[PDB]
Parts: sequence; structure tokens; C-alpha cells
Amino acid sequence: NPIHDRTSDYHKYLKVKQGDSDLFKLTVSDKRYIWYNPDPKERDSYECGEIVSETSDSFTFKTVDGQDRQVKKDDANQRNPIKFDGVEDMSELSYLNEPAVFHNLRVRYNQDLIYTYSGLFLVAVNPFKRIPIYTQEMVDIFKGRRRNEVAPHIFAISDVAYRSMLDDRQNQSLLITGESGAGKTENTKKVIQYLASVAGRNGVLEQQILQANPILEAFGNAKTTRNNNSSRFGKFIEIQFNNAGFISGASIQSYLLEKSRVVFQSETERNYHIFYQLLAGATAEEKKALHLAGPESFNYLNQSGCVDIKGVSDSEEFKITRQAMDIVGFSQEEQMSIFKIIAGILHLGNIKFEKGAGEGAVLKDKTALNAASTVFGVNPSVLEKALMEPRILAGRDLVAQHLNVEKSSSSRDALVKALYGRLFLWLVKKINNVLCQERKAYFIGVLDISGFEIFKVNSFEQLCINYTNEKLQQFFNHHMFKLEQEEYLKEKINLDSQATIDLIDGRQPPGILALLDEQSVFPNATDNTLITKLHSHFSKKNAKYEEPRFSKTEFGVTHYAGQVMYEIQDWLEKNKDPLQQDLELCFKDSSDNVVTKLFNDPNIASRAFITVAAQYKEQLASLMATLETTNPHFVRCIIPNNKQLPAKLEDKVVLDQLRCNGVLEGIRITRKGFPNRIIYADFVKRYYLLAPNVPRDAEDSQKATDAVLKHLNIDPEQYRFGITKIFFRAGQLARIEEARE
Ligand SMILES: [Mg+2]
Repeated sequence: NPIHDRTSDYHKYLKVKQGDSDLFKLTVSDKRYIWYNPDPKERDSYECGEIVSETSDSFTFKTVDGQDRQVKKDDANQRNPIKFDGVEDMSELSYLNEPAVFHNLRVRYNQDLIYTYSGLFLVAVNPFKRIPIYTQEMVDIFKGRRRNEVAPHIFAISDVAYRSMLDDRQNQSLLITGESGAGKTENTKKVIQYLASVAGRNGVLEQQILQANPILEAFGNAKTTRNNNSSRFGKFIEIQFNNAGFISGASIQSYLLEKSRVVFQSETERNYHIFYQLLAGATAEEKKALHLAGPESFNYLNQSGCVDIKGVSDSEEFKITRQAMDIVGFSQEEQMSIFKIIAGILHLGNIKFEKGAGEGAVLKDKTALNAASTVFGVNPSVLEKALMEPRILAGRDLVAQHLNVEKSSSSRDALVKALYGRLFLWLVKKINNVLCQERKAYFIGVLDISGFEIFKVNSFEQLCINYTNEKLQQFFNHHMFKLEQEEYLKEKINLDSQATIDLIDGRQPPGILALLDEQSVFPNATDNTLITKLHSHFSKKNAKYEEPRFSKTEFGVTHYAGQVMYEIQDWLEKNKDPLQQDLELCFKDSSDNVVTKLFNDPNIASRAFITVAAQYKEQLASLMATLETTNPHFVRCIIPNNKQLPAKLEDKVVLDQLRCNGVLEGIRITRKGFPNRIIYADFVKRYYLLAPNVPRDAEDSQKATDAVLKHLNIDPEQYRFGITKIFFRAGQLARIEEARE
């Protein structure tokens, strides 16, 4: 049992290395430390100062350089005794302050221990290197072990969920969130891997379930400045099981796909992987049939100045993507058409519009246009017309308009985005068709989506994601509450989300989205109309809203994670996501078999119509409805720094996430009552020697406990006798630790 074999990789890689002795005496020390900011020239930078003295109200400690500073006891961040360095649950800490929390994480991280619990959460720090803890052999050690039984790990939480499902006959959910680059996806893949193995039918299905996300990754992921393999869409994976506990199917729901990246990427970034895959991977012959060239030959791929990802073979990935498609069940025909769509898009991006003639646009060279038309199988003349001379309803009149180059170009861009988003939607639907069962008994759903987003520039998509996150954090809050109450009950012992939530999705009075939708009805409304309406209703009138001192195009929202300033540019457009009807018409007649679906299947071609905001709101409520029916599990992924480097855990970077994702707040909350709770025998096992009476392995554990306690003359208010554990208040246990044997 690797778990008992101190020489195993299990031990090497997932546990704090255990020496020969276990004895208390070992960790003994006179020295008492404190966590201090060597400079409020920082406030997450801290050093450990040793307390060299104290007064009845404040401590005095040395600093690193040797300077004596003074602290208020009620302001000191006491450092936990060394025995606590490396515990598996932060709930085990006596002193639960910020620096102390970060320090435990860090000690663990320094030993490549990327997983640590914090009460209800599993906290996972990206190591930025591959630790060999996800082998089948690692899978097997986790089978059926309780939380307290094995080291912290994503496999552990997944096991706890599967057992819960089976035992309570209740659906479950794993919510995996945090910043881009944090490892959400990485961990989500490990959750699927695990389940397919502890519950798979020793199979085609399973293989298809696994080969499903590589298809989605090719189409939904891209290299950004924060992750070479960034998920540009959010997802909820339902893993379906029969009553016997075997995987029976699966379903995927995608959200917020970044269609905009198709037509533009920042410097060093890449467009979606598939473009590159096709281009590299296609057969000399397929190129000719697709009018394919190098990435440099395509405006949609030649602008950022990055057409390749280090250590990534686009050609080899193509092979992998195609294989996946093969496995899921995409027909070769279907696959051609999918590639055709990718090709056509590339062609659409290469169309050059010119003016002069007048104020109107024209197409002097039509190579590009013709290229896209062939691959899509639509009429280039019809296409051309729909591009620059769409017919617009001027009341009763249906007249064609001659668009300028700009307008012309943007329209082109909107056609590309709709084709991309619809394909994505169709691929998701194709895959669900295969995997998905109408006959499911139970499910474990996996949400891999970003946590709060607070960028230099915040736009509509950030408000959306942040809106979701206010809901998820309020859901965890409710959940912590119940579970916390429950514990207390079982042992015999003793917000604000709404307001932000309402400001965003409120109907009466109307909140942001409501107002946005309203403006959305008027063809002539502008960003200015919009921001002015927002300020009118909320500036100085809604406590979670802020009108900027000078910006005219932004507004701020006080979120759970702090204020977020948003820019209103293009919100109206984004809310309607328009596409010229004539473009719809052109493509509706497409001779292509996949293309026809994207335009003729109301379920793909249309939202409902309702606005983008209204759809986001409805989809978020459905998700939450689901979640509400599960027993949830929370994974908080954390990026150690902004450089994608191993062995470089940056305090400021880390602390900031801990503050935003709910970890430190929950600790704050916890720390207030009886954060430490220990199994009677566990307690004696360790502190027997502290009392002149007590046998290490006593049968009357509680007594034994009271014993020690009494010996020590500890203050009764600081502890609580529970039915199976001894409940301790903050710092009590550390002092205890600090006791002479
Ligand atoms: Mg991801």
C-alpha cells in the first residue's frame, strides 16, 4: 500500500516527508514569531520577526536587519508553531491570518505539494511543470479513500464526489475556477480521467467522452499572453452514470465563446489552434482543394506576430484532432465541411475592400471572395452583394444599401464571427448527440470557467463572467453556512451578494442589463446614450455603482472581489450581435451540408429574439438551478505568478487571488468560531505527556482530553466539548502546542 510505503512516489510526491520520529519533543522551541510587513512599501510581503518582548497590550519583535518594531497584540499576525508548517488543511491552523495562510501554502509549494485543503475548498497551485501524480497507479491509490485518508489531490475530491453520489443517491458538482493559466482545465481533465477509470466499463463510450474535449480545445482554445493553451469559452461537463455507478453518457454546455479572436488577436497571441492545425496538418492535396497557403498568407493569422507555440506541433495536433473526430463519430464528409468552414473564414478574412469610386465599397479583385464562396458553397455574387449592398428596411421600404469599406469590412467580420460561433455550437451539439443520454440516473457535473475577471480594460464579457461569479460565490456562501451549521449540530455545539447581483440583473428597478436591453431596441442609440442612462439611474443612487470622476465611457461596479471598472464601448452591438439578413439568406442556400445547419437550424442560427444579455442571464439561472440540485465541491486554482514559471510563488500574486476567490474570507469567518476541531484520541495521541496522568492510547478519550486541558488550566471559553471532537478557538491549540511536556 503506497499509502503505507514511505518509499512510494505517493509519498515522494504527495506527502510532507516523514522522518523516523513522530515525538512532540522534536519541534520544541522557546522562540515565538510574528508575521510583519517589512514595509507597508508592500502589504503581502512579510517577514517573520521574533518576539523578543511584550507588554500587556503589545508585542515587540526583531526584524530581519535587527530593528525592534512594536505591534499591537490585537494587530499581530502570529506565526503558527513549526509543527503546523505543511498541514494538509488550512483549517488545522491555530493562527489563521493572511500571512499564516500564505506561509502554509508556500511551505507546501516548496515541496511540490500543489494541493491543499482550506476547509471546504481544495486549493490547487499551478506548479508550471509536470508532477507525476496522475498515473493509473496514482488513480488506484485514491479509490474509495476518505478525504482524511489520503493526501490532498484532485483525485481525492473526485473520489469523494463519486462515493457521495453512490451513497446519497444525489447528483454532484465540481466547480473549478480561478485565473487564466491557473490550471482549471488541467484539473478538469484529471477529474474526467479519474471517473472514467473508477466507473468506466472495462470502452467506446468512455473513449468518446475523453476524445470530446480535444475536439473542443482545438476549436475553443488559443495561445494568449497568459496561457499557451487558454480556454476561450466556459464549460459545464455533465458526466452521466447509471444507478449501478457506471458511466452512462455525458453532456456539455459551452459559454461565452470569444468569437472576436477569430478576426483579431493581440501581439504575440494566436488565433484558435485549428487554424494552425489545418494549415500545418492538411495534405498537399487538401490545400489545393482549399486554396490553402501559409499563415502569413492570411490576415486572420498574420497580424499578431505569433504563428507558433513553443514545443507545439500544429501538424501533430491536427492528427490528434482528426483522430478525436473519428472516434466521436464525425463523418469524413462532415470533417471536410468543418475544414471547409475554417478555410472559408480564412478566405473571408483575406477579402480587401476598396473605395474611391464614391463613398461606397467595391471588390476589384475577387480571388478571396471566390475562394470563400467555393469552400462554403454559396453564391459569390450573392455573397458580394450581401457584403456591400445589403437590403435594409427603411420602414416600409426594403432598399439595398451601398456600404463603405469600413462598414463593409465590419459586416464581413460579423459573418466570420457567426460562422465560427455557430460551428462551435454545432460541434457541441454533434458531440452531445453521441455521448448524451436521455436515460440518465445520476451525474457529476464539472464546471471549468474563469473566476472574477479584473483586467486593464473591462468590457461586456467581463461583466458577464463577473455576474456569474457573484452568483457562484453567493452559492458557496450559502453552502458554507449550511454545512457549517450541520457540523455544529452533529457535535452538539452553538454577505452583500444580493445588492450587486440585483444592480446587474434587476428588473424593477431596472439593473444594468435591463437598461442595456432597453437601449438595444433603438437603432440610433449609442454608447453615450447608454452610459448616460446608467449613470442617471445609479450614480449616487446605487451604493454598489460608481460614476467615474472624469471618464465618460466607463462605470464601476463593486463586486465581491472589489471594484471593477467597465467601459461601455460597443455594448449595444455586442448585445444585439447583428448579422445582415441578406448574409443569412446567402448562407441559408449553401450547398454545404454542415453550413446549411448553421443557418437553417433555429437552434443554432438564433438565440431564441432575445438579447445576448437576456440569453446570458437565462443560461446562468439554468446552470445555477442545476447546481442547486447537487452536492457541490469547490476547487480554487491559483496561478503562482504571471510568468508561467515553476518554483516562483509570488506573495502578492497569490494573496490577491486568495482575497478574490473567497478563500481568505471563508477563513476569516471560520477563524471566528471554532476553526480547530480535533478527534479526541488524535488529541491525546499527541498531548498525553503534557499532563501528569494521561496514557497516549486511553480508552476514555474525552476524559483524557479534559485531563490535559485541566492540567494546563486552559480557559474554558476557548474550547468546546463535542460529541467526537474537541472544538478549539483561534490560537488556543498553538499555545497548547507551546506547552512543556
Ligand atoms: Mg482553461
